[PDB]
Amino acid sequence: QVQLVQSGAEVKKPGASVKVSCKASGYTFTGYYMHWVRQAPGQGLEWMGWINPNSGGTNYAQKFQGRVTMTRDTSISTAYMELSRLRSDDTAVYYCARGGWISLYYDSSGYPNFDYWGQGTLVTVS
Amino acid sequence: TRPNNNTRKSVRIGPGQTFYATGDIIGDIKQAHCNISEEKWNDTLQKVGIE
Amino acid sequence: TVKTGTVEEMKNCSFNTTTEIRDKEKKEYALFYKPDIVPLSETNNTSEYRL
Amino acid sequence: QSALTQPASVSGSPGQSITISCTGTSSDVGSYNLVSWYQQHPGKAPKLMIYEVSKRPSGVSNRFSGSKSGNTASLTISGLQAEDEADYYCCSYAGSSTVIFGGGTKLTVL
Ligand SMILES: *[C@@H]1O[C@H](CO)[C@@H](O[C@@H]2O[C@H](CO)[C@@H](O[C@@H]3O[C@H](CO[C@@H]4O[C@H](CO[C@H]5O[C@H](CO)[C@@H](O)[C@H](O)[C@@H]5O)[C@@H](O)[C@H](O)[C@@H]4O)[C@@H](O)[C@H](O[C@H]4O[C@H](CO)[C@@H](O)[C@H](O)[C@@H]4O[C@H]4O[C@H](CO)[C@@H](O)[C@H](O)[C@@H]4O)[C@@H]3O)[C@H](O)[C@H]2NC(C)=O)[C@H](O)[C@H]1NC(C)=O
Ligand SMILES: *[C@@H]1O[C@H](CO)[C@@H](O[C@@H]2O[C@H](CO)[C@@H](O[C@@H]3O[C@H](CO)[C@@H](O[C@@H]4O[C@H](CO)[C@@H](O)[C@H](O)[C@H]4NC(C)=O)[C@H](O)[C@@H]3O)[C@H](O)[C@H]2NC(C)=O)[C@H](O)[C@H]1NC(C)=O
Ligand SMILES: *[C@@H]1O[C@H](CO)[C@@H](O[C@@H]2O[C@H](CO)[C@@H](O)[C@H](O)[C@H]2NC(C)=O)[C@H](O)[C@H]1NC(C)=O
Ligand SMILES: *[C@@H]1O[C@H](CO)[C@@H](O)[C@H](O)[C@H]1NC(C)=O
Repeated sequence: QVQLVQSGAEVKKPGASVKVSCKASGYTFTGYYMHWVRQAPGQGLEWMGWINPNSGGTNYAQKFQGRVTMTRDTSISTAYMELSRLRSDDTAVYYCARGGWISLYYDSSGYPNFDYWGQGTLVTVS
Repeated sequence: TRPNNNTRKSVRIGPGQTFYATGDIIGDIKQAHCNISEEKWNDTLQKVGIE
Repeated sequence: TVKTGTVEEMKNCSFNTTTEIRDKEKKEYALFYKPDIVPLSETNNTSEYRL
Repeated sequence: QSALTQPASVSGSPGQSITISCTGTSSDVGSYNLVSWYQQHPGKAPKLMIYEVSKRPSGVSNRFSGSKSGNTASLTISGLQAEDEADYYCCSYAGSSTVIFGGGTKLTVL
């Protein structure tokens, strides 16, 4: 079935960076969008933009302005996030979630349908 | 139909000669296509044959 | 190029125009569709185009 | 361009129908119909609960309904049980390829 396998938890120094990845399985990941969200233990859910698997174009949400980059590799169906310039405010739980179907004929990225999510990962800053 | 575009940049040249040009595009980019119903097309194009 | 990827059917073209005062030129940019721009050149100069 | 306004928590006797409301700016929910509800159990990834406020997703029992009007929308849950003890979030399309997620609200049971 549709699974999303994430990496393990990690803790880094202030100003450092951490790489987060999510692996697709059970479906053709090249036909669906992929979004990310962060949630601190007691706060809401902050949304980060999608990454297209085919052309590799990326969108980023506000309040990042480049402190987070997104890349992919289609040979193993895996996405990677590089989270740079860590601060204590970045202590949170991260998840990947699969988005909607990509149709090549209209913009569908704005359909917040997330039916399959990874197990998530913990990111802590000391 | 066609997809979204951001806006029309307003650029002024010399004595108030305003013109507009296609600026940036948000968000993603798509076609640029036309759709036609098949089953109507089929029998219409065939009826052309019978006449 | 665009904020989310790139586009193949348009080009982003840097300009060289006159300001509202006929004393100065200023930098500008607009996007155009590929079929409306011709590379006016004596050789393969991919950085010199004309409307 | 802030988050959607949500209650902190709700409560209800077993069997009682509960209504949860989310309020935003007309630019988000008055413009389009791209609204979804999510519920998340503590320590687990979230699950999708609603399509197009009044559309049911697959794999969902016939206990959840809802509607939208103007600049707000809401979810209605009939036959309240212990299983519905979960956190709830609203989220909607903002335009410009952006999505808003609400603050969220906690459900309690009696
Ligand atoms: C102009 O002409 C174009 C050219 O056709 C038209 O594009 C068509 O437009 C419609 C909508 O206007 C598009 O329908 C969308 O289709 C999506 C495709 O999903 C399926 O396609 C299936 C065929 O393939 C399958 O088989 C594969 C083989 O392995 C398999 O891998 C694959 O996974 C799939 O099983 C078909 O059998 C199936 O029934 C689907 O239709 C749909 O997914 C879209 O619908 C979803 O989204 C809706 C809005 O978001 C939602 O309301 C639906 O309920 C549905 O959500 C459900 O689907 C979710 C998908 O993630 C799923 O997760 C969830 O659980 C629900 O089950 C939508 O129907 C059509 O694709 C498109 N044709 C293309 C792209 O070629 C234009 O409409 C015309 N008009 C204009 C103005 O351009
Ligand atoms: C296709 O592209 C178009 C063009 O971008 C999309 O239109 C855009 O729609 C968005 C909705 O967010 C508008 O966003 C506004 O942002 C401003 C600032 O946050 C908000 O407040 C105020 O807006 C008024 C103008 O109405 C302005 O006078 C005020 O300065 C501004 N701020 C204050 C303090 O009042 C506003 O409420 C909206 O949130 C974009 O601005 C809008 N594009 C433009 C050029 O305005 C269209 O959405 C897109 N189509 C699709 C499918 O998304
Ligand atoms: C088209 O090309 C122009 C020329 O570089 C780009 O304009 C610059 O954009 C960068 C980043 O967006 C800014 O740092 C510069 O200040 C811009 N120049 C000017 C004169 O304002 C523009 O971004 C390109 N646009 C597209 C859609 O490709
Ligand atoms: C383009 O316009 C600018 C405005 O400074 C002018 O300086 C320049 O010479 C023109 N062409 C070039 C070489 O950029």
